[PDB]
Amino acid sequence: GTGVLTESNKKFLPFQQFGRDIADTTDAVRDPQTLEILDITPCSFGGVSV
Amino acid sequence: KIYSKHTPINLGRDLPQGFSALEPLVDLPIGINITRFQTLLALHRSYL
Ligand SMILES: *[C@@H]1O[C@H](CO)[C@@H](O)[C@H](O)[C@H]1NC(C)=O
Repeated sequence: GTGVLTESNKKFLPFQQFGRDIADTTDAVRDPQTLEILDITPCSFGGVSV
Repeated sequence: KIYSKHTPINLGRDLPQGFSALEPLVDLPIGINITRFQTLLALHRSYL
């Protein structure tokens, strides 16, 4: 995926890995190597009007 | 798949009201046919 990985304040349960929003799209990930939760936010984008 | 939960129930009806969701405890890669089950109890020797 392409996104920004940030610190999270979401209290994940030990079994829980992925995280999802109301759109059932990946919003957080738990890394196997280091057991920490990285919030995933899509990178900034927008329409350009001239 | 085994799911479990421990809930402190205030003295009353054994099956209480309300919700207490069971968290996933273990997923075991067994691959066997299971149609029947039985509960195991512990019994103490009397020594009398
Ligand atoms: C390697 O990964 C395991 C789980 O994937 C983790 O428990 C362990 O801490 C990792 N090793 C190090 C040095 O972080």
